[PDB]
Amino acid sequence: GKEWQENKSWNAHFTEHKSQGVVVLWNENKQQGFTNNLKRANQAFLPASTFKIPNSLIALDLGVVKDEHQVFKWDGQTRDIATWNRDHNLITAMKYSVVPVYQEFARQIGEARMSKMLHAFDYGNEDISGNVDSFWLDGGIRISATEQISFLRKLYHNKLHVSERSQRIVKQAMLTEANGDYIIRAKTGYSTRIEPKIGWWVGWVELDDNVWFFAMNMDMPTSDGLGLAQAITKEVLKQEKIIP
Amino acid sequence: GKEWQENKSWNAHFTEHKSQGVVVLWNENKQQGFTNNLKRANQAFLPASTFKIPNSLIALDLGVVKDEHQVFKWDGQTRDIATWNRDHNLITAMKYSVVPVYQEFARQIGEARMSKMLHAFDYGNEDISGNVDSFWLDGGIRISATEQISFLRKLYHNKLHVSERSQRIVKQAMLTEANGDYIIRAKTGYSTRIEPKIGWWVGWVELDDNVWFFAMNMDMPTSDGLGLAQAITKEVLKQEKIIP
Ligand SMILES: [Br-]
Ligand SMILES: [Br-]
Repeated sequence: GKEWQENKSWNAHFTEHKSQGVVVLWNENKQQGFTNNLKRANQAFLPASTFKIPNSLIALDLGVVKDEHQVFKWDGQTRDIATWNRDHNLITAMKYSVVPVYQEFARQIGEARMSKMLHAFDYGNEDISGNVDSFWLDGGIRISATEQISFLRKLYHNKLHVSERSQRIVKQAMLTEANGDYIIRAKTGYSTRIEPKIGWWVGWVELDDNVWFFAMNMDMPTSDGLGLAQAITKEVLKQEKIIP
Repeated sequence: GKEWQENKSWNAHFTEHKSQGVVVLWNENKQQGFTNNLKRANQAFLPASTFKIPNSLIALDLGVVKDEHQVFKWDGQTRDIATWNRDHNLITAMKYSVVPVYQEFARQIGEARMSKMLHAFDYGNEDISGNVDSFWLDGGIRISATEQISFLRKLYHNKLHVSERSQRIVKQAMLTEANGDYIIRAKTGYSTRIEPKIGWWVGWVELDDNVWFFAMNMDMPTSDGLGLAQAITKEVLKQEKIIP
């Protein structure tokens, strides 16, 4: 069959949740892509907290993060997300999307190494313009759903230009769901500082005999629907019989 | 601060399921152990498929298994477990407890290296007497629930005398269940070749801020009740408020 196939029926899952957006799927065995919107699949947005994936990789590879157990002490500044107001390691910082910990990583990485690593990763537009500690939230960096899939496929295969160890640790930190039928490794992101306000969910589904990569973004008028990126993606995964 | 405490109230979970056995828990932060039966906690049994944990480690460290993607082709001999009659990698061989794949690993490891590795691991009675490809089913090797916990704690901390990489890959292969509340890395086993017939479940529960190691075995006259090992462990984890 064709390399990319458009399936507009997935739009019903967006419409149900009063949104619009794109889901991109990649069948690794068959080397075939599926999307409800070919053009939005290639439209580039701020990555927001999906940037915690490359940020983690670079921080581990440079020794800014020694391992997934190293504690990053709360700076003692009360923020609006309760789970951020405590000590974190890489596992909990990824799980609760703890921006302050990743802002500290970014400052220690520095502009020069951050720029060189994103170039080596071929990551989105590779543009870190703005604050070294906020550019993925309100700076110049842009990435499309298809570019997220290209990056994730390299991570899955340990083909990024960082140690095998760095890639294994980040894939561990990405763990979201597992049962006897499937494993999901993924990262949410909510781009709310600059229009258009969007939610991301990017990662993959590990089956016994295949991997399905996914990258989705949706218009997100308010953070009321934080759970929606996952709920919409799962409706598409269920329709395509990837998960029960 | 007491090291080992007996909690016979867990026996209600065994009685409810018309069963007998032992659950051993270890609170990693507090360095405290809990069990419904101090004597049975320290009684040694054949490890059966719980042996796939050290077997995997040794196979990876010696290069018998290159990585978790390497395919082990079905030998084309029809066996009575449908999931065994197909190709496997380390992930699926662990998940479906595919004995024939691990018997082939054991043959390539050989007696001398298997013996040396189990001594280095301080694994159970370290006795491989019998056939190098079946000793964990009907040879000399024996391990207690408390000995399972001692071995698993070393694996968790990457303290076994094999590469960090080997230990990370086996911990990935052990992934059983994950959600927003906990991660379970574990391995089942069913010892049938010598009395008493027992089911095992050994591993750990990863929380945000703690790890609970567990090792349980139960009398298992038929494979009808294999699912009880997990159900009983979870009733104990719930009673102790480790998981919802
Ligand atoms: Br590694
Ligand atoms: Br994992």
